[PDB]
Amino acid sequence: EIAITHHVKEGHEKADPSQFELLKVLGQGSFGKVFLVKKISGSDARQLYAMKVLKKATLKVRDRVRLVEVNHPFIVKLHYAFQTEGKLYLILDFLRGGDLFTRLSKEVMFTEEDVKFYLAELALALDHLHSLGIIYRDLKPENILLDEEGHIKLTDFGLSKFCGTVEYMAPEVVNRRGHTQSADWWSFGVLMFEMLTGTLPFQGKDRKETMTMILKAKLGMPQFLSPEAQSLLRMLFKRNPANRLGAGPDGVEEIKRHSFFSTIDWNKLYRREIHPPFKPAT
Amino acid sequence: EELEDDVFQP
Ligand SMILES: C[C@@H]1O[C@@H](Oc2c(-c3ccc(O)c(O)c3)oc3cc(O)cc(O)c3c2=O)[C@H](O)[C@H](O)[C@H]1O
Repeated sequence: EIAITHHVKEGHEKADPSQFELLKVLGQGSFGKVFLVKKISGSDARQLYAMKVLKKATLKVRDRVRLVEVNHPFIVKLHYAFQTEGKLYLILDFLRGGDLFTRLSKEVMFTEEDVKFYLAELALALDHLHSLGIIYRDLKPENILLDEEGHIKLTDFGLSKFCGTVEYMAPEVVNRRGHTQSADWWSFGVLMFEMLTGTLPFQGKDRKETMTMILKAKLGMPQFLSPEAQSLLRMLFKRNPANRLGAGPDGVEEIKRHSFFSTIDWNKLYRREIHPPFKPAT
Repeated sequence: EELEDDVFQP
């Protein structure tokens, strides 16, 4: 089954099926049957929202560690999530022409230039969520979508099939001894390894072997990677969170300054003025 | 922890 971890706001109230009304039901391809709905009550009243009605899904509601609400360019958000009549209702941002990053990953290979773009946008998104009080623990390519123009859309909610995907979990999470937002920047590195190498840095036949690798393995640096990418992976794949890039006070700035992202104008990127490497069909 | 902070080999 699917496990949706909803990082709700403090004070944000639950929703009911009657509180929204259906305008169109469409197929967003891999998003499946998406119901387009508009709210009747609250601040969001009159807002179009995608609705997914899932039958085999478990809702965990983790509050944010922690005012002005804002739409980040590279994040889609779960606004409401209610289990009614044995069905899980998810009210999310409408992502017209959206697709899965896992689709592109299988069909085409990315240059390091391609990985820079998507990872740069993902880092902005991840830091925005960290600034919102959300620690991901299990950030994974399944949590990464793409909009109609090709820009990254990170889910602000967890998606797992604490059920998470061990392969993307930092040592301190795996240890079940404590973690901070720095655990997510390790996973960022795991993503980078898989994007750039096509394989996972830590993978065994079972979760115990995969866990052991995370905790104890010594990895050969793929030498086809650029020196900048090698350095970033070396600095993000540090088992002591205090020695990890992105664990200091400036957070993502430690990563945004790394030589690998030296070609990114992070201001242009946020303004969606850097054009994505692959453009979805339209 | 008490683990090899560096994961990639030297
Ligand atoms: C909760 C997900 O809903 C549907 O896909 C959507 C996803 C999605 C997300 C991550 C994935 O790994 C993935 O396979 C799909 O994301 C959405 C985000 C939105 O803002 C609005 C949506 O309607 C979907 C949206 O409809 C699909 O039915 C998917 O199988 C299911 O897991």
